[PDB]
Amino acid sequence: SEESQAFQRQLTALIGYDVTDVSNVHDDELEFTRRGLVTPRMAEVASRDPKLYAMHPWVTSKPLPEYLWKKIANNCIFIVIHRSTTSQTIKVSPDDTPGAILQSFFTKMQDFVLRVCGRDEYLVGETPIKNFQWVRHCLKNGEEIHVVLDTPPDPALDEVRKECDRKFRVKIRGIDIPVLTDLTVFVEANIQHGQQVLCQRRTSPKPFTEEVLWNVWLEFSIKIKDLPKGALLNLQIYCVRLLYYVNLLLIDHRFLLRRGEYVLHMWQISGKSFNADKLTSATNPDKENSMSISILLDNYCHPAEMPNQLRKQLEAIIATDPLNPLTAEDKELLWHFRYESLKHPKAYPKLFSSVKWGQQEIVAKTYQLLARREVWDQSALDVGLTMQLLDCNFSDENVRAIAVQKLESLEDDDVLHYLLQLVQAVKFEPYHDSALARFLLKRGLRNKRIGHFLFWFLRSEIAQSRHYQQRFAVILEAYLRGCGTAMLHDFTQQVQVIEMLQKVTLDIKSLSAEKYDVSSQVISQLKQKLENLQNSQLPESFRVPYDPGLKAGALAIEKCKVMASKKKPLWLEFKCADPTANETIGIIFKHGDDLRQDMLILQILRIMESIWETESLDLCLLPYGCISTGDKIGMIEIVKDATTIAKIQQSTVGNTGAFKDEVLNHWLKEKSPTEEKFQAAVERFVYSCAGYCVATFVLGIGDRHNDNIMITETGNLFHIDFGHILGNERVPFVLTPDFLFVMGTSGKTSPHFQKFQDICVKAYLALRHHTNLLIILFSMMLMTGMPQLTSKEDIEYIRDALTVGKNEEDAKKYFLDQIEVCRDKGWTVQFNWFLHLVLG
Ligand SMILES: COc1ccc(Nc2cc(-c3cnc(N)nc3)nc(N3CCOCC3)n2)cc1OC
Repeated sequence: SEESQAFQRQLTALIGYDVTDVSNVHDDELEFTRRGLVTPRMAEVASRDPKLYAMHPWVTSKPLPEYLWKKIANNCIFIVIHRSTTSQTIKVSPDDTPGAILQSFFTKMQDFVLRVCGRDEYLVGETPIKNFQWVRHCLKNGEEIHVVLDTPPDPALDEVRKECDRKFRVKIRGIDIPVLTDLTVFVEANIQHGQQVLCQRRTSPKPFTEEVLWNVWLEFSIKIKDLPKGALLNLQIYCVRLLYYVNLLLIDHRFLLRRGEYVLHMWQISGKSFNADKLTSATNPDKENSMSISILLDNYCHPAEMPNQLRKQLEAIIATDPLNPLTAEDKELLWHFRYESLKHPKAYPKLFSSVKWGQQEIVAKTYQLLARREVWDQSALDVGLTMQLLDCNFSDENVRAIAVQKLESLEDDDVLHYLLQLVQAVKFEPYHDSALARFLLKRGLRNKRIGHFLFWFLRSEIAQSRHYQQRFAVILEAYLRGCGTAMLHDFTQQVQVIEMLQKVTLDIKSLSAEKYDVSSQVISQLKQKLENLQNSQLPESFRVPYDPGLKAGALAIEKCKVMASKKKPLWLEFKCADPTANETIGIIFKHGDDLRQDMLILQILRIMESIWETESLDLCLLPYGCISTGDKIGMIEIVKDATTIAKIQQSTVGNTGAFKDEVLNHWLKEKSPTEEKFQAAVERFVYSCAGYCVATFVLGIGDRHNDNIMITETGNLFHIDFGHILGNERVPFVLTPDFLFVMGTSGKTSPHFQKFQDICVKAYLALRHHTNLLIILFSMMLMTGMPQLTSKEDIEYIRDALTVGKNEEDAKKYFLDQIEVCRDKGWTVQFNWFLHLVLG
């Protein structure tokens, strides 16, 4: 269809990849998935309520924080309402439905609805107004709720376009590389299931040349019948170091044994190791420069009491952390007692790791074992436990499915919290179509906020990842067909803006080189280049990718500028597109840093906050919006009235930092109109400082330069630029005499310092109860998100930091000890960091 191809071509530009391209595939798996996702899509599009979907209400079922309910006081809430005239305030009960409030507003005066001024947000459906996330946000900021009486959006804008017992063996013919001194080479063939190697065979070393021919049958111990679904054939070339690797599913999406001739273009590695890239079933799209290996496959297949002491033995095995390796005896015990182990959900990840997947009999029993789901099905949802089963350790679709089952109950605000990690978890899936993928698809189509972030998280991987881009493109294309024409329009104009600006970002960086800072000609060029973009192409308005609630209008070209960083990032400001708002929308465009890392780190910060909320703790973290738009390129939210802690020192002392503890406090008063807001700043600081002290310490990002820490004029302090630190005289975290001086302590105790410690302890202990969740989120992040090869060692930093197994008291002191390490060297580390900046 003429108009059907233009619609597909439209999808291609939004996706950033062409899913109609079969050039890179040795089979139909991707295409089979594109069609497979057709059903679960149209099913969700038909399920969602048009009105609620159009207004995408953002709500939470979580209990109101214990500290905030105190703010409720009289049990009355002030809510302002304006249409063109009326400023009149109406007092409503916390449990009152927005609709019932209209009936109350119709009495003082329904086809009209309540919207939030300056943003696109709607209070709608039946939920208590206390359950609306945006409302809770105003309270925490000590802000009054301002709502505009408005007409509901037309749901018609959301309409979607009409739609053998023999042993296994493989013949290695040879390898070929287009181009390159007397070296040696051999191929390694592994049969892998969930990172576990079932059988291994290597060829005989042959002289390394542009072509090497073997034609040898590599025979394996494993029988064809014993091959578990999701099993990978891992082919690896060896120089004794690994050169290239490629993967082929021995059993396809159709449950068929893979058969016939295959020529696979492999991936090249980097020598100096857990990486999600090594798992990909995708062949290298570049056939020009990539090594290839030819193989042949021909196999014909059409298809009660537990002794007290041992109980104590596995219970301890169940109780150990996710990163605790299971010994041989560990697994045998778990398995023989599996029916007992099935009563403990927390033991599942370890139990299914005790399964021998290279045996059909065992796998079958494993299914008989899953046949009784009672304990698991009825158990309270545990994310850290659920996600544990979604990682690289499990290739079995049925095992992974039970995890996806639990996720079904997360609803909306929890999905957003874990959305990023879940999207990354797709890389662990053996097949393109999967329960997890279908889960993400459905949830994205059901909610616009979840769908918006789904879009960008997928585009991020599609752009900079040649390994998973094909699978993700297929998933994104699926979503784009069900999201409606309105969103398709929003994404379109968001993508245009992003492309125009990135071009400017890179063109600006190419000048001024690495150093020498900013030329007057570089300032001018940007000013001109922007007005040239504002002239024609740039959309009159666009939705802010990291905050879809925000609609950005025309640029402020006078407010824009190039930053002093050696990476010459852009500082951009847009006028608010919504007339019901003055304050501009700040955004930073940077190249040369990998913002996928920043992205992941920031998402964990938001997760730590949620944990602290249930514990009735508000640490005032400031997880600013960050979106990776491509390779070493992306956008960053600008927190208003915020400056670096380094600039505050230079504003007083001078070029190179020397002491001056008092400077910190001096700045806070200067930026405080009234001591009332100064004492409020000190309060905001002591909490925020505590938050980032505990959070950063756990993630191992605790030790940072003075220039990577910022503070708002209102006292809120927050870290930035998490990209390099994870790969690059340590200090547990940053705690400085200048920070202490604001608390009243000098290298000695103060009322605020005691407050500080009590906060840290309560915050640090509240995380340890979640220890497993943090461990798996952390390890996953390293595997999917860290280009630098993640090892068993790096992932184990968070085990020590969280003091696993240590007494809650023993841990309480352990953290109070880390604080003591800070005062021991006050400026020592920061002074070296300042010395490290020059060299070297
Ligand atoms: C007031 O002075 C400055 C204020 C900020 C910066 N630089 C950066 C640098 C970065 C940054 C963030 N992420 C990464 N990867 N690299 C850099 N982010 C910000 N902001 C984001 C949060 O809201 C505040 C702004 N600012 C530099 C300054 O002087 C050189």
